[PDB]
Parts: sequence; C-alpha cells; structure tokens
Amino acid sequence: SPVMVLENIEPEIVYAGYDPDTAENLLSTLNRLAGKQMIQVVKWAKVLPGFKNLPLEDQITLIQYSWMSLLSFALSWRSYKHTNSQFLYFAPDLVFNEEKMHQSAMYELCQGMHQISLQFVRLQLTFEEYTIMKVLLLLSTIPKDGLKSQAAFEEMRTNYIKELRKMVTKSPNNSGQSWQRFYQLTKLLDSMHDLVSDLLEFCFYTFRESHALKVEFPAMLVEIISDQLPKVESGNAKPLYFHR
Amino acid sequence: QQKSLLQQLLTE
Ligand SMILES: C[C@]12C=CC(=O)C=C1CC[C@@H]1[C@@H]2[C@@H](O)C[C@@]2(C)[C@H]1C[C@H]1O[C@@H](C3CCCCC3)O[C@]12C(=O)CO
Repeated sequence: SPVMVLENIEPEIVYAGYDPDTAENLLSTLNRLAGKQMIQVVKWAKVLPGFKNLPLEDQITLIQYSWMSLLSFALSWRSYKHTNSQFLYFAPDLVFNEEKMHQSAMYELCQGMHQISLQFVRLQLTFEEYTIMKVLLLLSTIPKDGLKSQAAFEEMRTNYIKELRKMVTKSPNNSGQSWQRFYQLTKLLDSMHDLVSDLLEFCFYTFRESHALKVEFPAMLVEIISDQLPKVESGNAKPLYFHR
Repeated sequence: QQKSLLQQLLTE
C-alpha cells in the first residue's frame, strides 16, 4: 500500500515572505514561492514508489510537464483545509481570491483555481484521495512519442489508478455511490488539464516577456520553463485523459 | 551548459 508511504513523504508548508502591492510584485512573489515549493516536490517524487525506479531522464521529463498541475493541486488542497475554499491559500502569509484581481485574465485564472478548491468542498475530498490524485497528476503528461521506460510508466500509472479505485469503491463512507465518486475524481483530474493549460499559457507569456513586464522567476523555474516551453510549443506533449 | 537544479535534487 503506497497510501501509508504517501502520508509520510508529504511536504511541509512554505512561506511567501510577502512585502508595494502591484501585479508584477505579486507575480514575482508567487514565482519565488513556486521555486521553494518545487524543491519539496522533487524531494517528494525522489522517494515515490514506482517513480523512484524510472530512468533519470523520465523523472525529469515528468516533473517538467506536470510541475504546474502539482502546485495548483496542492494550492487547492491548502485552500480547502485552511479556508474551506473561500480563498487561495498560496502560503500562510499570502491568502486571497478573485476579488483582489482587477485584470480580466488574472481574475479568470484566480477563479479557475478557486473552482477546483470548491470542488474539494463538494466532494469532501480526503487526504488519502488527494495524495493518490497528486501522484496521478505527475503521471498525467508524457512526450508525444513516449518515454524511455514507457512500459514501466504505464504499469505504475495503472497501479496508481487501481489504488484510487479500490480505496474509493471499498470505503464504507461511499456506500451506494462509490463508482459515481471514483468517476467524479477522474473527471476532476481531466479538468486539471484544462485549468493547467490556461495557467501555463499565462506563465509562458510572463516568462518570455519577463524583462518588459518586470515579472521575476527563480532559477528552478527558469530552467524548468526553458526545457518545457520548446516541448509544448512543438506539440511534443501528450496529456493523458480518463474520459477523453 | 551545466547540471540543472532539478537533476541535482533527483541525484543528491
Ligand atoms: C506555481 C504557483 C505558485 C505557488 C502556488 O502555490 C501555486 C501556483 C499555481 C499557479 C501559478 C503560481 C505562480 O508560480 C505564479 C503563476 C505561474 C501561477 C499561474 C500564473 O498565473 C498567474 C496568476 C496568479 C494568481 C492570480 C492570477 C494570476 O501567476 C502565474 C504567472 O504566470 C506569474 O508569472
């Protein structure tokens, strides 16, 4: 059972170190927060059953494709646990929602992330469900022509899907609606591809126009986006769906 | 040009 291991290796909370109250300072602060969070994501994935055994090249590819889904999913969990999904709990010292956003695009991205959090309230998502779904998001995007150890990846992915299904369908808390719930969780994972697509498009823009927009990125994100952007731009990114 | 932060963290 990886569930026991998953609870143990779960990263601890990181602070933003918030302040001038401008769009470029908010974005720069969020990006520097992402860099701190990325260190804890990599240490989490390093000791993850199955993933820990894939070639180094495949581990890098997977993290570079899914870093955004992992961070937005963890943000939705914190938002749910600490504010009942009224606000986006980026860090204990940086908590806000759409109402603080004046630019149309920024409001919609903020709202999209809030809508995932509200779906956690509707589902009353548990920590066990969350940790398995988080792993499934790390395994949600692959290169168009596959990975180095494609079969080993397919085995590990199918195993994590089965762990989610057995956990949901065997729980007495879901009696009479366990399959309906499993399909709601898999639909929520598919809908993560849509949200993440939008968060990545704005991220790629603020990255390319970083100097002009005065939007700062930490070294971790500079290196990740530098490798990810040419892969996404060239169509070398295959999102894996449950219902599509 | 050099080992990435992602690669160093995965191999440390
Ligand atoms: C990963 C990120 C960081 C910490 C965290 O807890 C969660 C996330 C997920 C979303 C991640 C976030 C940050 O980088 C900042 C990102 C990357 C963002 C998606 C992009 O959208 C805008 C948003 C930020 C919220 C209000 C509306 C505008 O900021 C981003 C950007 O392009 C800035 O250059």
